[PDB]
Amino acid sequence: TGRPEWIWLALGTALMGLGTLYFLVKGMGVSDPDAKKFYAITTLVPAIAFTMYLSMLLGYGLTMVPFGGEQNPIYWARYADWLFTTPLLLLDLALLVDADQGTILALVGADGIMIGTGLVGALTKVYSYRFVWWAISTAAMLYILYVLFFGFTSKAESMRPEVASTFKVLRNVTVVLWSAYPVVWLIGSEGAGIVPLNIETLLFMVLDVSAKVGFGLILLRSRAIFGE
Amino acid sequence: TGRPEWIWLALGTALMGLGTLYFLVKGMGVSDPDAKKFYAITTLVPAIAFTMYLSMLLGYGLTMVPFGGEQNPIYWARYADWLFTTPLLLLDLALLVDADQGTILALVGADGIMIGTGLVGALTKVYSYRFVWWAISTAAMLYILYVLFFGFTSKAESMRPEVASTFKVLRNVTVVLWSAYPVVWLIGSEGAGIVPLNIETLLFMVLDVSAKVGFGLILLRSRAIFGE
Amino acid sequence: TGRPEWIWLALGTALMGLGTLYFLVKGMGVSDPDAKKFYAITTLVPAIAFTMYLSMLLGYGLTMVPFGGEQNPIYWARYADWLFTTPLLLLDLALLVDADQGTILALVGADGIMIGTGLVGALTKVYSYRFVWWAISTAAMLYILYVLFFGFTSKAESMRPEVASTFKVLRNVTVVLWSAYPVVWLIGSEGAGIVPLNIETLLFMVLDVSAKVGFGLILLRSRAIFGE
Ligand SMILES: *C\C=C(C)/C=C/C=C(C)/C=C/C1=C(C)CCCC1(C)C
Ligand SMILES: *C\C=C(C)/C=C/C=C(C)/C=C/C1=C(C)CCCC1(C)C
Ligand SMILES: *C\C=C(C)/C=C/C=C(C)/C=C/C1=C(C)CCCC1(C)C
Repeated sequence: TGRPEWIWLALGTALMGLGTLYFLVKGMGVSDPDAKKFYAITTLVPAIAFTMYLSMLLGYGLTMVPFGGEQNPIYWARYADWLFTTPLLLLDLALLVDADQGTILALVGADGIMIGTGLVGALTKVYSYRFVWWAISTAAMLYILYVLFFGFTSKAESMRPEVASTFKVLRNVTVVLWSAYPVVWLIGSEGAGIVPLNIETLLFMVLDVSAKVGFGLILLRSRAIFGE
Repeated sequence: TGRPEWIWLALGTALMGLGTLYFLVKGMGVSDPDAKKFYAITTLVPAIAFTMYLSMLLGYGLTMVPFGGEQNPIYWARYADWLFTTPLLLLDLALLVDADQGTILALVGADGIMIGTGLVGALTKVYSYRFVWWAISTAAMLYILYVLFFGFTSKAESMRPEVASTFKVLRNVTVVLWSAYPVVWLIGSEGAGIVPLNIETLLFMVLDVSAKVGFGLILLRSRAIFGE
Repeated sequence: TGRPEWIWLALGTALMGLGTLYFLVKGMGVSDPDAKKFYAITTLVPAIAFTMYLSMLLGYGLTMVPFGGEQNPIYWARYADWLFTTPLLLLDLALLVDADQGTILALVGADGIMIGTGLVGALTKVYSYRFVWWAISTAAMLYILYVLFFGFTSKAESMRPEVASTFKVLRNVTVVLWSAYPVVWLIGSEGAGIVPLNIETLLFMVLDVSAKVGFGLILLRSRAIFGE
């Protein structure tokens, strides 16, 4: 519970906060309208995660959920972070390839379902039911990945070269990191409990920084964000 | 409480889920940008309701509220469904007639107030106060219906013929179904308690499927969704 | 707690409600597309505050929070009001100067952080931690004010004259009123408790009406809202 994993929470808080400041400073030197959208979106991601990481570190974003026959510590603040940051990350990818509003809404909607059902599963009191919510959330995640490959990948190409390769790298990064979340949830304290909360927190922290800050570094360092 | 009405909840879950899949498959054959917006919006509606129906069926979206001198079972998950699905349905209507952003914001805002105040009323502990919230929510609903007739109906016409007639039918469907919700709430467990929760659940399920799936069928089967 | 301050809550409810109706009637005489956006945004602000003021008056938007060694009455409904009304007010300012989407997202995001962290601080059980959240929220507020002066003020000018002067006055009003909120929070029941809840409620009510209704009056009475 709220002790062993404090170091990963403090490290996560520090890393999000440092990334936010870096992106903020880096973005000061920005005039291009479109480059500005990418900077605004990308800087807000770590800023939000920073606040939620801090809430968990201080104990606010933690709650106890009874199931399986025990009082299980559940960090609900994560979902609070994910509800806003994941759609923003998807927005960066969509703006990059200039997706139509229809596909953007589909991605945002699928993302809301993924995080929402993930939260319902995290707070469910009937053990077996938790995995039903996990499956539904996972289906929503696969839909998103499908759109990113069969509804996006085919358009980045019909666009500028630099936009295509940058999108391809960010797309690959997203697919790899995002797919790991359901696995961590399944084996950790929220699911089967095969991995202790301490290790679970460490895993999400590494994933969260790589998806928030790592992702932002790649994106904000490319010329794909400027109007040619 | 959480037993007799299980069948309507299970039927509702199944019907939303089937509608979502149908719209998903049907939309695979879609290239037109605008047709895509209508499919994305319309498919997300049943998808959300599906998750909330399931949460109620499993018991997660149910809570007890003390008032009138009793512990009353209240399915709060409904509001959670309504908060997102009603504005999306209004968006379908607005896109159809190509409404201006000003009117869209007014509708979305009025809708948020309608659902929000409806939720406050559902969870209020002072019996008489529940109806004050019901009245305010009902006023917000009338505003929406007013805009749909005196701020929309007059524009669908100044547009394409097929757009006008389709909008007219969907407009009529909406007015009829939506107006029934406050009545059901008033006579059911949330309000006067003249109708038992069992029958109340049945009523909302029939209304919810007709407004979510029935509405989508009419819309997604018309040529009004394509750019001529 | 829920008694002495009832008059300020009732006065606040009445003033928001009257402002909403006034703006609604005033806006009936509106055809211009852009003028419509300003009316829709501006009328929704008092409408939302009206509902939240009423929830506090009736006792629904009030909760008890343990900290410092006492059971402290906290009106959480305020944040619920602020989460939606502050970004809408910022939207009025942004539309006025025709800000780019990038800056709009930055303002909305910073605003969400400001209100969200303010709420976490309001509900925090560890006294000293409450001020950590206050500081973070205050930093987010300063960012917003910075953008309004160094990212907005310089563009209203490169626009129409009437737009510039109206923006300047609304900008000034915002800076003055918004800066007062963190001070009231710090000295009131949410913070140091130097000022009683009764006086705290009075202060927020005066600020809330001036920022919601006062602000709307200035804006909706200017020619800057019309397309020349
Ligand atoms: C903050 C950044 C990212 C990329 C967060 C991503 C989170 C997910 C993709 C979470 C997915 C879940 C699934 C598919 C099912 C179990 C519950 C989760 C919400 C962890
Ligand atoms: C899911 C689809 C629809 C069309 C849901 C509609 C819901 C309403 C129009 C609810 C309205 C309410 C009112 C006017 C007052 C009592 C409380 C309600 C939230 C049920
Ligand atoms: C309803 C209208 C307005 C203008 C409300 C404004 C509210 C704020 C600017 C609140 C700011 C806060 C800060 C900076 C730190 C303490 C907590 C608050 C949420 C009160």
